[PDB]
Amino acid sequence: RDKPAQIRFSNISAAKAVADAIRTSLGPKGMDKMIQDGKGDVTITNDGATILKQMQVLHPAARMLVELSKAQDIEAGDGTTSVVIIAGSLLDSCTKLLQKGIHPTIISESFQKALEKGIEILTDMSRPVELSDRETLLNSATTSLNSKVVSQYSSLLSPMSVNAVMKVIDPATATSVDLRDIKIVKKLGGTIDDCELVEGLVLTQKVSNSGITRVEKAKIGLIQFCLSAPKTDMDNQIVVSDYAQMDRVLREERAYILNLVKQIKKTGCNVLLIQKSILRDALSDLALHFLNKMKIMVIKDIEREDIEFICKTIGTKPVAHIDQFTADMLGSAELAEEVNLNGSGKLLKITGCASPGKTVTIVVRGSNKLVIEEAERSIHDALCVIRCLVKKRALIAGGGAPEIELALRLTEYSRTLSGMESYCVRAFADAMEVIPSTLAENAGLNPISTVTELRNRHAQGEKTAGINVRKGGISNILEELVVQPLLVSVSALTLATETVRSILKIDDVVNTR
Amino acid sequence: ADEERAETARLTSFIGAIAIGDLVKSTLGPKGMDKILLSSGRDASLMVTNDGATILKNIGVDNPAAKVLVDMSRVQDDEVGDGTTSVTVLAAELLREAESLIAKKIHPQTIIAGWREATKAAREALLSSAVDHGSDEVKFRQDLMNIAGTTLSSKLLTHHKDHFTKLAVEAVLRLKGSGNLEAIHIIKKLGGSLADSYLDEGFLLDKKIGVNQPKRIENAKILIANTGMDTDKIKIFGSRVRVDSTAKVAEIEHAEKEKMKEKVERILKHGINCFINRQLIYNYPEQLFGAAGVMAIEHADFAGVERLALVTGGEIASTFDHPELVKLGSCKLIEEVMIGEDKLIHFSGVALGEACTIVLRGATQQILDEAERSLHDALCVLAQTVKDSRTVYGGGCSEMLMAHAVTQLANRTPGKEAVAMESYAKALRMLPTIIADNAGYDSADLVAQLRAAHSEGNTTAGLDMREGTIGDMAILGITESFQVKRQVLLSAAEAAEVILRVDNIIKA
Amino acid sequence: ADEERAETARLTSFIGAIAIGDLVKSTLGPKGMDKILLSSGRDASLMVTNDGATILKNIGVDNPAAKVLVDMSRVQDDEVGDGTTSVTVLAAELLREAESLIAKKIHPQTIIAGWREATKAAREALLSSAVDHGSDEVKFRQDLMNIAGTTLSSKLLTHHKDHFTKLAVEAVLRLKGSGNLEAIHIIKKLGGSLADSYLDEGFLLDKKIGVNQPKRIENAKILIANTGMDTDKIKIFGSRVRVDSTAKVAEIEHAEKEKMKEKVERILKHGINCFINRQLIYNYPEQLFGAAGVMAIEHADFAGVERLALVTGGEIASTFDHPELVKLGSCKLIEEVMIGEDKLIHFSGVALGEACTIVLRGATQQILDEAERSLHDALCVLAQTVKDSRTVYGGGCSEMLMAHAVTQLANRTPGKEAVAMESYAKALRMLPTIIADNAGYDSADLVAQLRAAHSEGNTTAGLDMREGTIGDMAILGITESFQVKRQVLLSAAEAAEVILRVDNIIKAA
Amino acid sequence: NPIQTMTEVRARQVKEMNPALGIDCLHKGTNDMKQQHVIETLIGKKQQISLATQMVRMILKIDDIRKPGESEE
Repeated sequence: RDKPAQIRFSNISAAKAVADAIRTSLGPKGMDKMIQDGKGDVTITNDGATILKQMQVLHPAARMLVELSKAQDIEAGDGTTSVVIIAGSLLDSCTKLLQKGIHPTIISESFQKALEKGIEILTDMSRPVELSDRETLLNSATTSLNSKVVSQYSSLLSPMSVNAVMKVIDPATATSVDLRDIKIVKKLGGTIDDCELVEGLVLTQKVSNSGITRVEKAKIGLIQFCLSAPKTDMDNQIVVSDYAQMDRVLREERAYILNLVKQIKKTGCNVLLIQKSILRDALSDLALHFLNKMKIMVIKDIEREDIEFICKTIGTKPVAHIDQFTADMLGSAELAEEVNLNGSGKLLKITGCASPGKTVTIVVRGSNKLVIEEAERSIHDALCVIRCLVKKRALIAGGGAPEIELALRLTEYSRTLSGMESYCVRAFADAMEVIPSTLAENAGLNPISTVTELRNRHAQGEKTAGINVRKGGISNILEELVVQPLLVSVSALTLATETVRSILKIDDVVNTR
Repeated sequence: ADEERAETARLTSFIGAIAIGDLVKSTLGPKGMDKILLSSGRDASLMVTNDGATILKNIGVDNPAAKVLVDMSRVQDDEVGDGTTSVTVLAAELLREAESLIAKKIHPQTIIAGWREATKAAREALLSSAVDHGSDEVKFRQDLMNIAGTTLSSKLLTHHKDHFTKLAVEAVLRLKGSGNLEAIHIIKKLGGSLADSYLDEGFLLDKKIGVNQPKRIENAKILIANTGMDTDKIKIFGSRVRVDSTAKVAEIEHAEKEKMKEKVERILKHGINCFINRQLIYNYPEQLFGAAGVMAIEHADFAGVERLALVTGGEIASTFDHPELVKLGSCKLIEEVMIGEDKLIHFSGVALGEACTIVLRGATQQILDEAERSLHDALCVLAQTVKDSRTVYGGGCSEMLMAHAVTQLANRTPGKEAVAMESYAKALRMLPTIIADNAGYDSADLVAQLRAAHSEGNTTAGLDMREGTIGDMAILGITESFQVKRQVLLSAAEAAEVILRVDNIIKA
Repeated sequence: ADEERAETARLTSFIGAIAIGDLVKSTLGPKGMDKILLSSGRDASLMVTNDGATILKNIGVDNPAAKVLVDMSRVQDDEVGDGTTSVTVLAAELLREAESLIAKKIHPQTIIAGWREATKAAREALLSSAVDHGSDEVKFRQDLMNIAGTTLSSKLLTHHKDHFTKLAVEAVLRLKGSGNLEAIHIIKKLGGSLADSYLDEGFLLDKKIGVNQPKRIENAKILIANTGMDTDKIKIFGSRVRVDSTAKVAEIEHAEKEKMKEKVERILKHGINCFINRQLIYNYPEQLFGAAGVMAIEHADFAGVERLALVTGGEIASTFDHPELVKLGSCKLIEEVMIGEDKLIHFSGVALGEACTIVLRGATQQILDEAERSLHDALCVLAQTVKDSRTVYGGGCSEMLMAHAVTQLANRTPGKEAVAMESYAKALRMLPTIIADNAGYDSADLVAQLRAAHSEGNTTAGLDMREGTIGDMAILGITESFQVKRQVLLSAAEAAEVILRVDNIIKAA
Repeated sequence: NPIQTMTEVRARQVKEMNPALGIDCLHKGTNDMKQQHVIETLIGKKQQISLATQMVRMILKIDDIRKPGESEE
């Protein structure tokens, strides 16, 4: 009836304006957002590559694009806007084609046929560059890191990104160097200068104070065992009413456990990652400091991150109560190192261990987590764009520029298909010229100088090249050092193709109660 | 209170049930279109739903029209399969057809008994097109390939259609009748390989075994018991309460450790290495179980035990005082394997056999769950398929022949139900129309000439809308056990004739 | 000028033209119910119609597509006679189809496409239900008597039809293979009874100059003339109207008398015993024809002096331009004789043998002109029935026959064509609903049974609106001639198909 | 379908060139502009183009769309 069209149109409408409000992208454009929310909360947001995820939008297709916003970010970690900027590039043709006498089905494979042929041509404009090459790692990181937070610490992060990948590199043009593999940990203190690539596994735990092991000879943590003591796991019929008998219970409780922690150090353990559960109290604060009397690094309520990576790398499992002693399921550890640089931060560094030929653990530091996250998300996306170049070995035009190259050439395949969807392709083959002119959107006065040129700038450059969108000046879009592996752009097209093709099948009115 | 009258009761009959009839039919038949369920009420999200019941159940039913067809067509899909669309859509089309006959107002007994006779005549006319492909058990295997292959269609899958194309065959073929799952146990996990599904020897389970209990249990004698504890084991002595006051709070937390140690005794009496209990423990008792010698495999699962019970000979029984009352499944090994960042445990000791375990993999369960339903709807038709192998070549080439042939039965046979058996014949071609524009073919020459054409004996050449073309439904395999096309029309036209018989809806 | 695109004009086409097909189908059948005639803009005086053509002629309609039907109505009503209310509804029957078909996405091109071929499929099935009755004169007698008064059924005054149709068949029985409706002199003349409506063998004049001209003559020569007398025609016998001098206006009268008197001579000198003038005859030449043995009848009937010229062998005088020179009407018998209450001048011995005067006698003229309205449409079918002597089984019989024929053809066609062609024969099935529902009896019973009856195929059992139930068409008199049907089957789908090509309507109104 | 029958000769123009066969004015099943015998002077088509492509440009004539307030009355 009318129910399918309107909301499907609204799916094309409400999501488009969101996707239309998107493109300010690539650097100094528009004005900052200090955002009174829909609830009134005031929030400052910049560099909308992250703001995509941060953006809170309702409506079925509009919230779909934030969920589609991670789609580029989830696997790749480079050019996160690439799918969201084209999220409305398909919605361009959507209206027309529904209005053209073309069926949502004929529009459905239209996205496919445009997706199919699109990622095809992108391979031609993908310049394959060595998967393990320090440069194609470093420069992929650099170019990203240039766009990512730190452009100076890039020179630190880019090789650390390289060194983190080249450690875990499984050299291929297929999936390698996963994100579960590389362990990116944060440490208060140090510097991004002192952000340290660490080949070995570094667990980030809360370590009690100091006077504990920075030194060698440690049996690794990740222990779930409580320490059985009177007034812990053991029966005490001493009754507590009077204060003295209420005093008699804690003293046998406190005096006994210090032998238990000796048995824990007897295991060779200088480190315990203690289960965030509690068997009763699990390890009490009596037990925990007694552990700290034995120089055993101990965190009650340990993060899930150092639980799995210690299983992934050191190969560690819980060990039993230390009266029962252990099965030695704790993996092999040798150096248990808490770095104190000006004492800031508690960082468990295991140098040498069981390792799965993988999991570089890179300690990301700085004066504050903000300084840390300057490196971390940067080194991550540097790892990512490297991972992307490990995923797909190539560098293409960055920042949405090649889609305009793909624009003209998909208009040729609009003729080669010669189908009903060839028109659909045609409508969208001209809908990929939108981004570069639209990226310029939001800043200022006397607008139009940017628009049809960025269209023509590749068009005038035949099927070869146009101005870079992130750099500028007439050149090859592809070879800039604004460069991303072919993955990022073929990802974006694949991602927006489906969710927007769902709109075509979005129909009537149906709502879960 | 209130009583709704003839028109409105028949109008309200046409408002909700035709609505829910419009929703799923985008998917139904061949696929030129699909249905999407917007979810704003339970969440902020989207649900891609080709599933009739999903669109039936996730939409609450206030309507004596919608309640029925959501109730009816579910049972239709619960029995015959792919029936949530069947009764709903087909009646909705007929509730559209009931309108005019009620609107131009023949007395309802005509509109009642015309389609009544016609639904049969529909089945009858299509009972002529019903033909057994069960000629050979490999041809019946292929009859199980096309019939199930048709049932898996329109229901969103990835490799699950290809996996459960043969596995629906495999299940009913070795069971020899009554497509169901006792012979393949579906244990669905989220795996790395996206579309891939594979056979599970024995069955696998999830846990991280630390402490003294070894990560590996070798030469597994499974002691199958529903007796288990959670934190503690309460029993004759296991019932004790020390607290009348604020004093025993610190003491009462002591004796809970013994109730952890007390149950570990009776299984050591049984002495069997592997003791499977369905209930969790803590770790400190895991430290107690590890030193026991009777291995506690934490939180066993029901289906995998029934898996072992058939091939191994083991049993899950009641009144468990002893191992003897429990037949013992013989398993090769029990191991903690690390699969992803989750650590897993697996049982073995069998190779396929009478039963099987099927373990699906993927990123989400929406791709996994619709597989076993699309399997189930096959199983429903595959329960029909061994009984009646008759494979009627569909897409509307089966359906519109009734529209053609019942028209013959409409013209001469009934006196005033001629218009009715005509009106019933209309819905028989009607989804062929709404699926024709979906794949972009002329509804008319299809639903008009071809129903005449494929009634000439062109029943072979038939309606596949992924395309807009006519194609043989023996070679294209759009067809099923003809019992799938009978009971649906019955409970469809009935559910249309139920509320067609309704001239009063009394609302208390 | 405002462009009407598809649905704008087309709905406007349906709403009027189908309702135009409605109040006329309200009149369809003798038990098509009486419609009080409520006139638009003038003549509040109300007849009450059992025939929708009245409404179409009485009530004007603003819908241009409906402005087409009244003409197509008059196409039937004039050319074909009966089939008038029917040609309007079957189009509406096909329009009710295109109601869907347009909104059902079917382009009116296609909607014509089937109806192009489908029109003959019914024609051919009605060619199959076309069987020659009247192959014998007694057949032809009763084959006339079949569809003669059958034309008069829905038409408001089917009662004097007893006397009327007997008259109507006799005159056409006299035609004997040669249809002549001018050799039938149609005189609607008040006086006497309505069963006193009469058929003369000869010619006749409702005009009587009086008895001051010779009333009866044998071997009479009739001068057929526009010749004027006081009118001063050519060839001066003495001064006509003019002023040539002071006293020349006075020389007019006495010499105009001589001119009138020698306009006796020229007229008389034909040797006539009767001078029949379609124009004035002055009293002196009049009475000087009465003194010449000549019957001079003043301003005698235009069509009469014309049919007297046709039937009696007369030539018009060329308005005295043949003072002596015009060929006379020759009828061996002059009878000034009272049919009804009025002395009418009867002419026998006329040239034509089929020459007859049907004298329709009003006891009231409201039935009289109605008798004359019921007269000729029969005579229309009759001359048709003469040329093709045959029938087709009406009352829905051949309708449902054609319906079951074209539909089962729409079942063997069914490409784009059946989309029209199934829409086509349903109308053939839907009109049987109309008369029976006019009869006030369930069609869904009868039609869908008439369906079965004609799904068995039938020439006989058909819906008898006389019985209000399905009944025999054996040629019972409710079996229609193939004459009208083919014309309606031709004419009806047209206006539908006509509006089907023009949905685009540019309106400067 | 205005898209599909245009797609028809679209594929055909991806095949045949300067076609004597093109879509149906005469509304046949086969589309042959020679054998539909739709026949139009290549002068006319040319002149039509010249005339049809004309008006759209002409509304651009000068920069003045300026009206006193009456551009139609």
